[PDB]
Amino acid sequence: METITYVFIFACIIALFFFAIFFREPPRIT
Amino acid sequence: METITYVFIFACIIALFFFAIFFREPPRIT
Amino acid sequence: MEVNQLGLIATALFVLVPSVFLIILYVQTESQQ
Amino acid sequence: MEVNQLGLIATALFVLVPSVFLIILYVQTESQQ
Amino acid sequence: ARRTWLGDILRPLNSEYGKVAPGWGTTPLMAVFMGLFLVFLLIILEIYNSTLILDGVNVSWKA
Amino acid sequence: TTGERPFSDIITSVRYWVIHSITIPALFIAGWLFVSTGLAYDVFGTPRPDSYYAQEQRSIPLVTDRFEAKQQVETFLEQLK
Amino acid sequence: DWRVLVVLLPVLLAAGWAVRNILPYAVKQVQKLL
Amino acid sequence: RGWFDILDDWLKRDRFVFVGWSGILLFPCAYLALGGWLTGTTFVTSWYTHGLASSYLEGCNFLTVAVSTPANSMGHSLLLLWGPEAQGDFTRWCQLGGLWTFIALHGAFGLIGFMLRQFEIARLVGVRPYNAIAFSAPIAVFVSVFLIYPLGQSSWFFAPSFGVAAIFRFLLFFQGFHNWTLNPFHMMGVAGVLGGALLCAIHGATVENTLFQDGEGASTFRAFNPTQAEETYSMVTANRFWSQIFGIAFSNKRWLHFFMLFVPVTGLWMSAIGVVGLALNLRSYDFISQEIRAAEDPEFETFYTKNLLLNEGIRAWMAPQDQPHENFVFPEEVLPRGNAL
Amino acid sequence: GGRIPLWIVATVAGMGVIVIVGLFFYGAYAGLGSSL
Amino acid sequence: MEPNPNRQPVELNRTSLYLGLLLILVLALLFSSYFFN
Amino acid sequence: MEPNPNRQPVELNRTSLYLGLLLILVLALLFSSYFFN
Amino acid sequence: TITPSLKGFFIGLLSGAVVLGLTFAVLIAISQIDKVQR
Amino acid sequence: SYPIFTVRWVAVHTLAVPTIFFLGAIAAMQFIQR
Amino acid sequence: GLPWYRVHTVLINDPGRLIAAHLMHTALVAGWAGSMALYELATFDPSDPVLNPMWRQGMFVLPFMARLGVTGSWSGWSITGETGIDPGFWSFEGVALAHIVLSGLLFLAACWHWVYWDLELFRDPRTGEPALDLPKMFGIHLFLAGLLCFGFGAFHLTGLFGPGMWVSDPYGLTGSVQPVAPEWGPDGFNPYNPGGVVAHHIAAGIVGIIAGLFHILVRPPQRLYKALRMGNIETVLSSSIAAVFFAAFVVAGTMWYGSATTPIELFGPTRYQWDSSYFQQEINRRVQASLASGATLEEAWSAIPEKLAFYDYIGNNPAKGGLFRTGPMNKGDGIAQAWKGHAVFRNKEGEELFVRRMPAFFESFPVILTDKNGVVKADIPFRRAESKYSFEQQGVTVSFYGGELNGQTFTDPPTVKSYARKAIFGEIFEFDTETLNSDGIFRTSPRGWFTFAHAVFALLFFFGHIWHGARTLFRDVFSGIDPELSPEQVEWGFYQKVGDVTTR
Ligand code: CLA
Ligand code: CLA
Ligand code: CLA
Ligand code: CLA
Ligand SMILES: C=Cc1c(C)c2cc3nc(c4c5[nH]c(cc6nc(cc1[nH]2)C(C)=C6CC)c(C)c5C(=O)[C@@H]4C(=O)OC)[C@@H](CCC(=O)OC/C=C(\C)CCC[C@H](C)CCC[C@H](C)CCCC(C)C)[C@@H]3C
Ligand SMILES: CCCCCCCCCCCCCCCC(=O)OC[C@H](COP(=O)(O)OC[C@@H](O)CO)OC(=O)CCCCCCCCCCCCCCC
Ligand SMILES: CC1=C(/C=C/C(C)=C/C=C/C(C)=C/C=C/C=C(C)/C=C/C=C(C)/C=C/C2=C(C)CCCC2(C)C)C(C)(C)CCC1
Ligand SMILES: CC1=C(/C=C/C(C)=C/C=C/C(C)=C/C=C/C=C(C)/C=C/C=C(C)/C=C/C2=C(C)CCCC2(C)C)C(C)(C)CCC1
Ligand SMILES: [Fe+2]
Repeated sequence: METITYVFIFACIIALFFFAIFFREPPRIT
Repeated sequence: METITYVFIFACIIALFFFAIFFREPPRIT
Repeated sequence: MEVNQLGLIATALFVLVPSVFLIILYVQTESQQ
Repeated sequence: MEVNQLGLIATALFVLVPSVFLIILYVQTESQQ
Repeated sequence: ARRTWLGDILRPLNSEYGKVAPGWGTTPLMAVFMGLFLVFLLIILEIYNSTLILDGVNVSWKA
Repeated sequence: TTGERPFSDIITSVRYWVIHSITIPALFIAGWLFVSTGLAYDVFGTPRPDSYYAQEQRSIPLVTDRFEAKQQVETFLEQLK
Repeated sequence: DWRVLVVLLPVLLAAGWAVRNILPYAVKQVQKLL
Repeated sequence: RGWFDILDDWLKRDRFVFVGWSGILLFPCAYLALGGWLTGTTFVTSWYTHGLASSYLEGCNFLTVAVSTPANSMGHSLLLLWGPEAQGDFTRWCQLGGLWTFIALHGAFGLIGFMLRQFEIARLVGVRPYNAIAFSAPIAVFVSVFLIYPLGQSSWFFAPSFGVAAIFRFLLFFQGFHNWTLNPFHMMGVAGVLGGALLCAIHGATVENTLFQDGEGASTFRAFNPTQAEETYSMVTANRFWSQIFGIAFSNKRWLHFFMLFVPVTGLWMSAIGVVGLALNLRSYDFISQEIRAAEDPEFETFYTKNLLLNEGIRAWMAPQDQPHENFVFPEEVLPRGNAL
Repeated sequence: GGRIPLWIVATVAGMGVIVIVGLFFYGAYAGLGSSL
Repeated sequence: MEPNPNRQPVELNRTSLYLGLLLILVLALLFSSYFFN
Repeated sequence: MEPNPNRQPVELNRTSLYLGLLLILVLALLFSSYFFN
Repeated sequence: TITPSLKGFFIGLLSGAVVLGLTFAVLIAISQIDKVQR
Repeated sequence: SYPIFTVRWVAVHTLAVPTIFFLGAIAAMQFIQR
Repeated sequence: GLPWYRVHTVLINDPGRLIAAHLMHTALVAGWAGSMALYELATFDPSDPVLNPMWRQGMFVLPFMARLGVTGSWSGWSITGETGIDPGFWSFEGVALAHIVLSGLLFLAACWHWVYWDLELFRDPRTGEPALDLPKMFGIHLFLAGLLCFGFGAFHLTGLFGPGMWVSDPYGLTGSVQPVAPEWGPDGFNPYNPGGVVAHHIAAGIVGIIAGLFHILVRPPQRLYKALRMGNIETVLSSSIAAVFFAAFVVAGTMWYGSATTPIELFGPTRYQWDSSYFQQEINRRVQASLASGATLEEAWSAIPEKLAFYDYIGNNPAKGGLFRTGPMNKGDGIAQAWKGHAVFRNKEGEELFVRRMPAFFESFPVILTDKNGVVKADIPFRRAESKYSFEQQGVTVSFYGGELNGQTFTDPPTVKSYARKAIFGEIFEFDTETLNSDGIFRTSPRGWFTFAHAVFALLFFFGHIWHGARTLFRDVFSGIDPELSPEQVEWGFYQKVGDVTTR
């Protein structure tokens, strides 16, 4: 259960990288 | 852990009663 | 009593997961117009 | 290994509770305007 | 606003908002109680620390 | 800016070095005599190179009591005679 | 004993010389003060 | 306009060194804590409290001088000069370790004076007191390490001794006895300090390499006027550079500079919480599941079990000299040692 | 005033620093603290 | 990219929240005894 | 009942969401080993 | 009835008041002589 | 036209005077033998 | 909109809902006390207050109920060991229900003060805007506190109208709840004098009444009102938090060092009773007291109570736990069953050797035996190729006196080393490591967890004092600095006084 717990948390962090990079809030100049 | 789990769910259902009655969405006529 | 060890996390997630699904949809509805 | 029996649900709620707190705030924000 | 029965018996207690004494008022007198309170704490501190040892005051479990 | 005289105007003036050319050697010599005369050892109670142990003593004169520490110390110095 | 003095005259002599070289400019500083 | 308001004007006068009301507390406490360390590391010994030499007068250098803690028999005494231990004698006061508490406490109130100095000048100038807020983390570290930790143990003896190599002994003591490296609160403090050093280097390099050409000299330092209303570097170009290099990038100066405050301050606060638990020996020393199967499986070896063998070596080899009051006598045959060595 | 040039003072002051700190590295090899 | 015209907003009024919270809290109280077993 | 004069809406932009989820996740990745023990 | 530690407690108590007494007596004297002109 | 003794003058000599005293002491220590 | 860390600022100018929120936190706190009390009553084992007391089972709120006179249960048992008692209603189950019934009544009061926030009492009559006269509010609430402080010491502590408090002998053997008379002498300031705690709440209660009456009829000065922002309610939060963490460091220290308010039969022994061998001295002093009167060695050690021998032993040291070693102390070494006895080690010459005890600093400690003067004469070696003090070449035997193995002597090296390994902990006891699956790793007592929790909370609330303290003094520049400040208010040697335009 521990290994699945650790791998699951690590996978979510890598998944958060993809969303934070390619689906970020677009920088915008006024 | 079982006894605490049963009474916790029972308490939420009773707390749910208090909001569904005194904090319902008022029915209005038109 | 000798109950199942995963029964605690089974009940906890069984309550939590669909609960927050309805809560998210409600708070995002009242924040509309 | 002989780990703590509640370390699973302690970790599951350590992630789930503050995560859906932030999800609830973000979804209701995007639904405004 | 809305009134009640109790919040009127209560009213005189919550009305003198912002009212003040002129100048320094009782400030010099306030300073001397703080001086007495400081030396008081300094005594009980040094008794517990055993820096100040008084007669008849055995700071130990054997009391 | 704050009214005080600039340091560059002072440390380059003649009068500053008319005074300080003797003040800093005087206090440097003041520092020297504090050590060479041996007053430094007695003011602070620092052991001299011949004052750490006795001739056959080889255990540290560590203070083991609190309220009679001033006395245990003075007891350990009289062993050096 | 006697070493509690041997060390402070350089302090006293440096101070003693420091007074004589500036006081005509220091009496001007506090005369202007009052 | 009484005596109080007149004294207020003299303190808050714009001179070379601002005094202020905080100065009545800061300057003496700071000057006597500093001068107390310089007086100790130059003349005062550590022979009767630790069995050590710690001054230039005995032969120590800049790395080995220190103002060591009092003996373990002294407890948590204030060690006042007029107190019952020294009885007014200055020589005996220095020999019992009175300079340590003299520096620890005058230094503690000196840190209060410097933070009150930040509040006092921020108000008169008219800025927000965030610099005073940030200074709370260094105070939290000093209070937890130098005061709360020895109060939780037996005496001031086990507090950090004011010295370069003495601090190094403090570092090794926490590894052997507390396994302080494994503590998750020190790990968060490590991320704050190194993370803070990261942001300090990368923000300065980003500004210096996104500057605008506002002069004609090859040394671009003078193309900036404090009076100017325009930004000296391009926030747009720097944002696109880091978005393509690293994936994300800042886009708001106010959030950037606040993040530079939050990271190192939060790190130090976490480490302060870590050793507060170390005053009660509430360590993060072991993993129970690891130990139980390692006790019954002689072929189970991890990097974590190898470090505990090193701590068992540190404790057994430095204790009789680091704690002379215990009178530790360890024969040769009980010292844990590996092969050959 | 500027009677004594500054670069003269900085040179003599800097040469005073080297003389003192050079003595402190000299005392590390003789007397107390030299392991001999 | 031009935005998608097929997008619609989602709603869930207050009464539907109580009904949903009641359903899963009762389904949990019923099935929990079989989860522990 | 009259509305209350003292209420203001709450916001959480997308960047604070990623920052919050990040902090929550690695905080869990760090402490999980100690919860299992 | 008086213990030596209680004696010495009064010595540090009086010594702090003189230090605080001389510190303020001087600063007040200097604030009066070097006023700020308005 | 400038004053001689200021608060700055006090802060300078609170560090400068005790310092130079310590330099002569540590310099003399280099000629202490066992 | 409001950031997530500012959502509760909507109550600053809403006294009704501010009361409603404070009603909800108080409802939450009291609900925990009743819930934490019921959980403890369901996991408590009152069948042995000697070797399995409350502080060996991880009881947190149970000692706080027992400190002020709640000792019996409706089930018929008492924490002192007495059966056949009738505590009336105010038992453990009664006070827990009293905190549960109470917790519901605040929850209802919070709903009322939330819906009807627009009360005329919360408005300044001259201006018609929300206003709270915090100066007079302080004197009113202090006056009540002075009354409740004097009443708690004059009636509840003295036994004049109450149970009293928990007192005990210096060695924590005969604890009970007794009425205590106040101590007005200097010994009333001894932290180990129960009389001073009574005299404190009586004397400080009277001064609280005088001060409360003063702060009710006397208005603050004009300068201290302005300097401290006595109109801004957040200046109270700054000073209240400041006083709060001041009291947190006090209770954290008195808990760790020990005082008359933290008995050892309710939270365990302290760290410093093991460093000074405080219990071992009394044990040996009573052994020679028996031997001098002609009693045999077997009879002198058999007179030692098991409660006294259980204190002189390192497993009860609150400085032996781990940060993540969760659970009660019984989860560690086990559930104590019996005193095996006092071990006596002798070599082949026949002289008595003493095992060097483990200090609290060491996770592990070697086995070394010295003699009467401290000369090493036996140990368990690491490298044996050149060992000189092993148990075989020295013929180390072990004998017991009192307890279970009273009169038994063991001579084979394997078993003598077993008891020598346990002797570094103190007096040897038999443990039940199977009922709870004990891992054999030491854990700390409720005394350590309370000390750790409140010392950390005290340090955390220091940041709140300076944060909310800077919020009240720098309220004008909270959203930034004046947007038309000029390089003249800041320029040096310009204004004589920093930031005073009245002096150019
Ligand atoms: C990757 C390496 C690394 C890093 C980055 C850190 C980082 C840290 N460690 Mg750790 N450490 C490490 C590895 C590391 N550690 C290892 C391997 C060990 C061995 C187990 C330790 C053992 C260790 C211990 C034992 C302690 C730390 C502590 C700390 C913190 C120091 C806080 C600080 O600034 O105090 C510096 C002190 C202050 C900021 C106080 C303020 C001092 C004032 C402001 C100075 C004023 C000076 C004044 C001007 C006069 C000067 C004059 C003089 C120069 C002559 C920090 C979070 C400490 C900690 O957690 O603190 C809570 C601590 O006690 N470390
Ligand atoms: C900003 C000023 C300041 C402050 C806050 C401190 C603070 C401190 N000093 Mg330090 N000190 C200072 C300046 C200061 N120092 C200066 C300038 C010097 C050099 C002259 C010293 C020299 C010094 C020494 C040599 C020692 C200390 C020590 C101490 C500590 C304990 C002092 C104590 O018990 O209180 C004493 C002060 C009071 C109790 C103040 C009380 C006064 C109020 C107003 C009551 C009025 C008294 C009243 C008239 C009645 C008198 C009694 C009579 C009837 C008998 C404390 C950390 C000790 C220490 O840390 O050792 C470990 C120590 O041994 N100080
Ligand atoms: C003042 C607080 C307090 C204290 C001192 C205790 C003390 C105790 N309780 Mg209790 N408890 C409390 C509050 C408290 N309790 C509350 C509020 C609850 C309700 C949930 C409980 C519920 C409870 C139960 C159900 C049980 C106990 C038990 C115990 C015992 C063992 C505790 C233990 O294993 O610690 C373990 C402590 C830790 C592992 C520390 C965790 C530290 C966290 C993870 C740090 C978080 C870090 C943070 C996220 C990082 C921030 C980063 C930054 C960027 C923000 C002990 C007597 C047990 C017992 O003995 O039963 C009789 C038991 O069964 N307690
Ligand atoms: C009784 C004490 C007390 C009270 C009444 C307040 C009240 C307030 N604080 Mg303060 N604060 C306190 C103590 C207190 N504080 C302490 C001790 C600290 C130091 C840690 C701070 C540090 C602090 C900061 C840095 C800031 C405030 C701010 C605020 C305001 C908004 C708070 C908010 O919306 O949070 C909303 C909080 C949430 C939505 C979630 C927080 C959940 C946390 C992270 C973890 C869960 C905590 C747990 C459930 C509670 C257990 C507590 C128990 C252990 C004691 C409000 C006026 C803010 C302000 O000034 O705004 C204008 C602000 O920026 N506070
Ligand atoms: C070892 C690390 C370390 C040191 C030496 C240090 C030192 C300093 N930081 C200051 C500031 C700050 N530090 C800050 C953040 C941080 N500072 C950090 C780490 C450090 N900061 C870290 C990690 C952070 C991130 C949170 C901030 C935000 C500030 C400031 O605002 C301030 C500043 O302006 O810096 C630019 C200055 C405060 C001076 C003062 O109080 O005067 C008064 C002097 C006093 C009170 C005397 C101190 C006495 C000390 C406590 C004990 C005695 C020490 C002996 C004299 C010497 C010991 C020698 C050793 C070998 C043991 C000082 C130069
Ligand atoms: C140490 C930090 C150095 C940071 C350098 C960064 C500056 C870069 C920006 C340019 C500014 C100008 C060029 C700078 C270069 C420059 O200006 O430096 C040299 C500077 C100039 O001195 P003067 O004002 O005499 O210079 C002539 C003037 O006309 C200058 O225009 O000398 C001093 O200020 C020395 C101060 C000695 C102070 C003695 C100690 C004081 C006692 C302690 C008081 C404080 C205690 C505090 C308690 C909390
Ligand atoms: C304690 C005490 C006190 C005090 C005192 C004091 C205050 C002192 C001070 C002192 C001091 C004040 C001292 C000083 C000294 C100094 C020194 C000793 C210095 C040195 C330096 C050097 C050596 C340098 C070096 C360097 C560097 C750093 C860098 C670059 C290089 C060089 C080399 C230059 C009193 C009496 C009050 C009281 C009693 C007790
Ligand atoms: C309404 C009503 C009622 C009822 C009531 C009730 C039933 C109550 C309950 C109550 C309760 C049942 C409560 C509870 C509470 C709880 C709480 C409040 C808790 C909290 C906790 C916390 C906060 C914790 C945290 C933590 C963690 C988690 C981990 C570690 C750390 C800490 C400790 C921090 C009656 C019938 C009487 C009457 C009528 C009305
Ligand atoms: Fe910047």
